[PDB]
Amino acid sequence: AAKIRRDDEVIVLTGKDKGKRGKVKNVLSSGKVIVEGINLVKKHQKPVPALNQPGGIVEKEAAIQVSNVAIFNAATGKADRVGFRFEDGKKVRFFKSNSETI
Amino acid sequence: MIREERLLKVLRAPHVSEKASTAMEKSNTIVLKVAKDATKAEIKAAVQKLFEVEVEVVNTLVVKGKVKRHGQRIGRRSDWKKAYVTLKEGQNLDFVGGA
Amino acid sequence: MKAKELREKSVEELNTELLNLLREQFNLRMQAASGQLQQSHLLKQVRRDVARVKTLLNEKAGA
Amino acid sequence: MKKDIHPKYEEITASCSCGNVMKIRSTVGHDLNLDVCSKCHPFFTGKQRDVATGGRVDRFNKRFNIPGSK
Amino acid sequence: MKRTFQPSVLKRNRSHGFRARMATKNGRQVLARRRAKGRARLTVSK
RNA sequence: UACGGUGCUGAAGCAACAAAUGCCCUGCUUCCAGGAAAAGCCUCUAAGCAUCAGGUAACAUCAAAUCGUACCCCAAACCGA
RNA sequence: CGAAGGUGUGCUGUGAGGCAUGCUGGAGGUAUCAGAAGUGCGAAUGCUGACAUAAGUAACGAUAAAGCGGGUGAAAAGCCCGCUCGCCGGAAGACCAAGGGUUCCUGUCCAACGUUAAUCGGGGCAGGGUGAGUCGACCCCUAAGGCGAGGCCGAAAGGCGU
RNA sequence: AGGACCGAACCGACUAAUGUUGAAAAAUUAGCGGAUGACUUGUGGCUGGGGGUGAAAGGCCAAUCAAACCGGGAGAUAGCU
RNA sequence: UAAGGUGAUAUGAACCGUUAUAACCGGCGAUUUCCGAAUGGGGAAACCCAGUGUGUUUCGACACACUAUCAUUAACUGAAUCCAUAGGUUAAUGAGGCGAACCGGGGGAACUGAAACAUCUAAGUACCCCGAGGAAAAGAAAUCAACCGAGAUUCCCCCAGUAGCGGCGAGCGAACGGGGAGCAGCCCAGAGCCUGAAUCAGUGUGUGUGUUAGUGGAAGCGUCUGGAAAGGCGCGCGAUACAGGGUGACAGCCCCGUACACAAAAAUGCACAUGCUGUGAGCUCGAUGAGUAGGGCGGGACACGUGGUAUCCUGUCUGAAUAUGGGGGGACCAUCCUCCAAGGCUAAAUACUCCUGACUGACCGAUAGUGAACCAGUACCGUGAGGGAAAGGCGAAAAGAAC
Ligand SMILES: [Mg+2]
Ligand SMILES: [Mg+2]
Ligand SMILES: [Mg+2]
Ligand SMILES: [Mg+2]
Ligand SMILES: [Mg+2]
Ligand SMILES: [Mg+2]
Ligand SMILES: [Mg+2]
Ligand SMILES: [Mg+2]
Ligand SMILES: [Mg+2]
Ligand SMILES: [Mg+2]
Ligand SMILES: [Mg+2]
Ligand SMILES: [Mg+2]
Ligand SMILES: [Mg+2]
Ligand SMILES: [Mg+2]
Ligand SMILES: [Mg+2]
Ligand SMILES: [Mg+2]
Ligand SMILES: [Mg+2]
Ligand SMILES: [Mg+2]
Ligand SMILES: [Mg+2]
Ligand SMILES: [Mg+2]
Ligand SMILES: [Mg+2]
Ligand SMILES: [Mg+2]
Ligand SMILES: [Mg+2]
Ligand SMILES: [Mg+2]
Ligand SMILES: [Mg+2]
Ligand SMILES: [Mg+2]
Ligand SMILES: [Mg+2]
Ligand SMILES: [Mg+2]
Repeated sequence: AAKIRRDDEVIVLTGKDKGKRGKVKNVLSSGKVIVEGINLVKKHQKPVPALNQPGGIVEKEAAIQVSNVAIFNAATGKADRVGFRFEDGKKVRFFKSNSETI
Repeated sequence: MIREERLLKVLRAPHVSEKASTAMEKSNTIVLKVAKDATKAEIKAAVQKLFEVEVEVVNTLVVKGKVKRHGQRIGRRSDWKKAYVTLKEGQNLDFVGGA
Repeated sequence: MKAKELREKSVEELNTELLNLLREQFNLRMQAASGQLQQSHLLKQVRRDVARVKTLLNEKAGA
Repeated sequence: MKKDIHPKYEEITASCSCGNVMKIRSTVGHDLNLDVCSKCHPFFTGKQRDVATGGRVDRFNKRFNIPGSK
Repeated sequence: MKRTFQPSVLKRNRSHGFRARMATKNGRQVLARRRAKGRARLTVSK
């Protein structure tokens, strides 16, 4: 149920955000889903062999997995996944309404 | 039929400890830890041949282990082996040691 | 060899990554991890490679 | 103990004092052993009596054949 | 005093230890009563 | 000197007497209850060998593999929770 | 705009109980009517868990008792150093087998374990540590006894044994 | 010489005290009997439950014995509590 | 099949991958140390030791392969004795061990009940032991019925808790006949005519399906509350799908799916259709199951406890007819009717569940439900067989608390 390749200007149907686009993603089957949609703050203790404290805490691999609408030249939504003939066949790689790739 | 001998990989890295190097002061006898089924005779050639050392006679041991990493229940053994080779003062190795 | 690249001649010669092609692994064999300089790629790609070539033998020879 | 021909042995039955008891019993048959084949040499065998006759009835030799295919 | 047990690891297996088990009729069963029937990780020694 | 110990150096180093349940002693004496076995070892030949191989001795050399070896052990490491 | 469960209050019924509601709680709960039941415990020297009581009581394991000065440390009667003192010495010493299976040595740490304190330990976590042609086991040999080709027996299992 | 005598080790348990939620599920303390013998002990082996072993007490057969322990028939049966 | 990956506690590191060849899933294959039937001898399982070969050999020697017992056959040998057996060697074949229930066979308790207890009961049960299969077993009348007839075995309903058996106590307990599930019948006991067509066993292949990965698959907004919307309100759309689960609360339209339609290099279950091999078929004339049938004695099985007891079986002693002969028709006799024993084979309905997939439950929800939701048959306890626990929850997400 992976819905991203190298970049997916997603939205945020729910999750403290309205529709903040993003990247990274990395959604999959056994792994996570991280995008600027969310981020937080609290650094972790660093005893000093070396100051293993670069410092600065914000998002790392913030939550929010699948269930996220991807980019569309217009508004939002537009669930992808349709399927086309030939054109690789390594994946349906199409789009709802009219479009395929961004 | 060719002898299934690990002509090369019979041993592995050297042990290394307090006895290490201080043992070298004795007769340039270094340790190195070989695999279980070693047989000194298989070690002799192992070190001299290919690794250019020209040693003579060994020792070899065994040794086990046993610990407990996580909280409760989790424990084991581990085994291992020892070796000491020798290396006559004559045939050296242009020793691969330093500080 | 690599993959299909492996199917060619019949000499066990290629099957010598152990001799003078393995001594390299021997050095970086000291635990306590000593040797962090840069691209310290001391992962076993060669031992996994010993098979394949260890295979094919029969492919041509017997089964 | 199995009688080579017309094979038989230790069947079990019970006793009867008519009054009280049904203690289990056990049978057996008959040991004994003779025979000597007039077609080669005296091969013998341990057989029951009612087992000897039978053979000696019209076998005696026409019966070793089954032991062939023991 | 002398508790009822004492040691000896060489006198035990000659009573229990699959050679002592498998050698006996019902004995081979003892391993099945555990291994097969049950699920004992390992049970047969001193 | 780290306080545990270390490197160097280093005298005399014999006689007399006294003992054992240890050794000569798998002995000697004696007794009745009359006191394992098999291999090594020595030797004798069989079949076989039949200028050979083997045998004995001297020395020269190679080989002697593999496991165990830490510590407790009349006890705080074993049998008694 | 707070379900269940938990804890108070008021009203209500003949009663087993019902309702409303304040507080806690963080998700579900079920008028009515009908239906199926693991349907209601104080007792069974009842099962399981938790907590009392006695009570800060007895006891701290041989009556071979220990004193002092330093050191370390948050703290020393107990640990390290030192001088005394006492105890064992056919042993309370030393070595090995049996059995145990890292308890050995070094560094560390003191929660739990040490019948107290613990900087100390056979405790925790790390490392290190047992080197053989002559010692032992393998290995030749056989004892008691075991197993046992074929074999003799025996409903089967199996017993005996060259 | 001796199932001889006094007596340690070793083997055993006649007496008293203590212990009796013990140091201890049979011991400690002071005495006590045997101590070249039907002695005593290490290692391993052989006898299996109605069976073994027994210088005999129904004693011993793993803190269990007028019929061991474990699993089963089993939710035995219980006019009793 | 793919945009992501090198299982988990397990991150870190070093890497592998990305508009046609990482990783993952499925098929086939390769490798598969050692112990274990264990199989070269041995053996306190994971180890000790050996014989015959082999290559390399830096030519020292070492690593690997085979050498268990037993049976069928064959080949070679070869005693007491002329031969001849016995016995030895070899080779190929197969067997051995392990298993959940169900199945057949050998052996076979007591508690308990009878308010005691010996007949009897529990019960052919528990247990032990042998053996085989996806099923076993059974099975084509020497059956039953009554003078009409039915028609192998098997299982279900009923006859009936009846007839009957029984210290006629306890208790045991049918069948005839009737309704159903499901249905096939054939071989040898032997010689010709024809002659490889029926039909069986196993292989070959070809279609069609089943399975062992998969592909696609619909349709949401705005606003209010809120930390979070699926929730309240308003306006829409899909529907052969509104099963279910997930998603910071309760979502048909966000995610996975869902109906529905499609899919296989290969590997195979199974159908058919026929090739090959083995098999035999159809018909004329023949035969037509003896230590057996019966019987004495002793036991057992029949619902049936020897009874007035038929029928079946056999340890022991006997012993017939061969077809107008023989068996049965519940002591026995006559008559009548019925059926041919002493050879064998056979699918289905029937039994079970170690295990695989799908799907369900007025089934439990953490001293409940499996002993075990969790690194449980673990820790522990015992010499041993054997016994055998406890133990789930932060949160929406670690934001697990820099300082
Ligand atoms: Mg030592
Ligand atoms: Mg005690
Ligand atoms: Mg009480
Ligand atoms: Mg006090
Ligand atoms: Mg008081
Ligand atoms: Mg007081
Ligand atoms: Mg006091
Ligand atoms: Mg004390
Ligand atoms: Mg330790
Ligand atoms: Mg110490
Ligand atoms: Mg320690
Ligand atoms: Mg050694
Ligand atoms: Mg024997
Ligand atoms: Mg005397
Ligand atoms: Mg005394
Ligand atoms: Mg005396
Ligand atoms: Mg003994
Ligand atoms: Mg006792
Ligand atoms: Mg019992
Ligand atoms: Mg019963
Ligand atoms: Mg009871
Ligand atoms: Mg073997
Ligand atoms: Mg063997
Ligand atoms: Mg009674
Ligand atoms: Mg899909
Ligand atoms: Mg008629
Ligand atoms: Mg439970
Ligand atoms: Mg709870």
